[PDB]
Amino acid sequence: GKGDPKKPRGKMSSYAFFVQTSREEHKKKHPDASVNFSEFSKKCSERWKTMSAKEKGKFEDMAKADKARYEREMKTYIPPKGE
Repeated sequence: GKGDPKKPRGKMSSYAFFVQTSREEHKKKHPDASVNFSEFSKKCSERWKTMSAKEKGKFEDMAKADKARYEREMKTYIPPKGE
């Protein structure tokens, strides 16, 4: 219960960006994992912290690009009067 309609969720970091990328790649051979985000990322992490800043570099650029989208989305969010 932490995902309101169209509401952002804190621009992902460079690692998390590589995880969502590892996810799609893991979706190619993990029907039983289901990825409950408590057993998968643990694995991607061991697959990210290993790469070089070069690879994690373009991902740093992506997370940075998302950083701009996060601020650009607030220009249309604004919830109602709480109720």
